[PDB]
Amino acid sequence: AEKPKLHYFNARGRMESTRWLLAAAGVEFEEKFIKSAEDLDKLRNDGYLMFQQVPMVEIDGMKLVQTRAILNYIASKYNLYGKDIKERALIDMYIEGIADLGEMILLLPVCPPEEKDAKLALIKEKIKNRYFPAFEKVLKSHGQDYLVGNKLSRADIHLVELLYYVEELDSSLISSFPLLKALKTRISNLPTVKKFLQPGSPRKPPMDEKSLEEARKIFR
Amino acid sequence: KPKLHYFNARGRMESTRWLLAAAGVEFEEKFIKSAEDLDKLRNDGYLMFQQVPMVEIDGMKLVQTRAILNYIASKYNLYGKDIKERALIDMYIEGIADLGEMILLLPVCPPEEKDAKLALIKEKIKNRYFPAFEKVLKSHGQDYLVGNKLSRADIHLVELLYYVEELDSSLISSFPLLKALKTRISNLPTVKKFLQPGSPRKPPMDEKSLEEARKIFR
Ligand SMILES: N[C@@H](CCC(=O)N[C@@H](CS[C@H](CC=O)c1ccccc1)C(=O)NCC(=O)O)C(=O)O
Ligand SMILES: N[C@@H](CCC(=O)N[C@@H](CS[C@H](CC=O)c1ccccc1)C(=O)NCC(=O)O)C(=O)O
Repeated sequence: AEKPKLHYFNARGRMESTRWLLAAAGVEFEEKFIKSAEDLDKLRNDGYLMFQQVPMVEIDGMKLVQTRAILNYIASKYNLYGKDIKERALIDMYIEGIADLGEMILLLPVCPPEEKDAKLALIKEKIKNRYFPAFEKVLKSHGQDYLVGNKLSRADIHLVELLYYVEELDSSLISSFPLLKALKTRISNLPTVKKFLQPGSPRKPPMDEKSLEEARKIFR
Repeated sequence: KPKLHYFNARGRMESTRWLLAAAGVEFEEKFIKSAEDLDKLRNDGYLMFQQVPMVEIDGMKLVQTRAILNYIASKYNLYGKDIKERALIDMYIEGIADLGEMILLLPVCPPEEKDAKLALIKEKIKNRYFPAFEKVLKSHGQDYLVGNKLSRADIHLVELLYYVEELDSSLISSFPLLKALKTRISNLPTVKKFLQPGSPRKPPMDEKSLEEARKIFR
């Protein structure tokens, strides 16, 4: 059979959460890197992109576009999306808050430097007073190793990935949240995630301007 | 019965109203009128992220639009029949939500950006989103987007067609199969009742309602 093909460019961007999720499932995948605006145009003209956008993922006979369609399919296929509809609602509620915070962080580099540290200061405030207490409260509520159902789920994977990006932005932001610290350690120590965290994995670095201008030339 | 917590406007709650109505589910709305009433919900712990939309359903206090919709869609069997059908649906509705998001945020755009944003919305409507969804319908020829059966993808898409009509009734004119889907879904019994006067369906957001919103969300 065929292992899934990730079509993006060589950066975190909107593909990284899927890299984390497939790796944590222990699924091997290939990446076909888009290197120019002409590579993007070839995927368009070939009819591979429903909305002429990437992320695109070739899996199980489909060409899935949209971040949330790809992740939902992968999370369901590998039993990381809860056991029932109610657990799914909890998972979805949790991960969509994570998506909201992950979005602000993702779009820090290509905001006008006129507003960067105004935006960054509000990202930091929402972390300390809104998102980090919300999840710490969830972990305190049940005292189990995983956010939902006492079983590893996509919520745990998505949250811990964001914990890493929060650490990159301000390492002190986690310090008053002991249960988030512990989750971060336990999840990072799962053999699949620990491999993915070790060098030479498909995990991607933070975006420098070198790759920000590459993304500028590919997406115009 | 489900209890919808939002303010008296479309906002991020309308697509839930549409989806519940199409599934023939009666609901109550608890309208927020002040920032005071929003803080009542927050301090009472009802909002996980201190935000609405929030829906009381089946014992839970679900915030996040997509958590609400995904749960209602599965409960009332509008999420397809397997995860490959849910993946087609998800790919479709996320395109819809991308365009819907642009339209939802037009009135709150900075006034100097509004001419450009509206032009862009129309360009993507005409060249990206409507051709994408017409090609789906032309590809299998069926009356519904997925599985030859009604699903949330049809409901979300038709809802968005009404917002495109309000913005520019010419935009759908070159897309015959979208037109026919709009009328077919409009004439489904539960949807036809929702579209009629006096339903919970909300109007476009005028000036008064928009500054009601800013006061509530400080
Ligand atoms: N809802 C969808 C959205 C899909 C989407 O916006 N894809 C984009 C590339 S990501 C972006 C590009 C940089 O400027 C970036 C890359 C790095 C950092 C920040 C942003 C794209 O393909 N743009 C082409 C076009 O819109 O025509 C989904 O979640 O999948
Ligand atoms: N990801 C989440 C987001 C939830 C979300 O952003 N809720 C907001 C109200 S909607 C917005 C408010 C107007 O300024 C509006 C309403 C009408 C028109 C345009 C914008 C809220 O509660 N804001 C309080 C706060 O953030 O402190 C979800 O999709 O569910």
